[PDB]
Amino acid sequence: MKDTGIQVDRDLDGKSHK
Amino acid sequence: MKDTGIQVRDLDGKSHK
Amino acid sequence: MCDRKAVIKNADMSEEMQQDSVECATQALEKYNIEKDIAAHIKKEFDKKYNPTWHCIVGRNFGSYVTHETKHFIYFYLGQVAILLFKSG
Amino acid sequence: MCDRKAVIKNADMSEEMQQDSVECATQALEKYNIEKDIAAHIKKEFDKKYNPTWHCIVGRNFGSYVTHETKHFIYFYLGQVAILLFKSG
Repeated sequence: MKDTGIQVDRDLDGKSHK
Repeated sequence: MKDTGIQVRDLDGKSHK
Repeated sequence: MCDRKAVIKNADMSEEMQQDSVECATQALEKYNIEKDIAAHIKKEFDKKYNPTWHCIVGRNFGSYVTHETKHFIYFYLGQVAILLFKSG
Repeated sequence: MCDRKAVIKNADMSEEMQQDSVECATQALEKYNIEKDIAAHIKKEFDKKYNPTWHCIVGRNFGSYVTHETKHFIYFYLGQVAILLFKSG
């Protein structure tokens, strides 16, 4: 089995807010 | 067997907390 | 007009499954519009049809690590939110 | 170089396991200080010792759904970041 790896952290704050 | 459920707050950032 | 959007990043599964997940995820947003719920819908729907166990992740700032057999792994951003899905067995 | 508060919320695993994960997680921060890296090293260690397959996620803004065998689930906040760990087999 292949180990999935990721690290999301998009600064899509823009006008609104994450 | 049981399906885990979650939905994570700006603990730390620009505003700082 | 938009249909079957979402950008692929970690493709690794049958075209139908990946396209169904993307479309299925899109609907989830339309019906719930919540990263948490999105995983719930796609999770049970696939586990029921394709059989478990499909793991799902959705958000906009989170580190993840998991294991999975070959030909069962997919990841793609959509609706200003990253989505992940892949069965395990 | 081991002690750490960390709050538990979804306790669902042997005390020692959860304690080892919490303590092991602490070391991860000091050794790596990264949500992804921490989850990677800790996941492998537990799989090797307790046997696969452990799933780990860490961050502070993400919705998710996953399946797992009984007594194989744990969740707790620490280091200003939500920590998740749970094996399946």
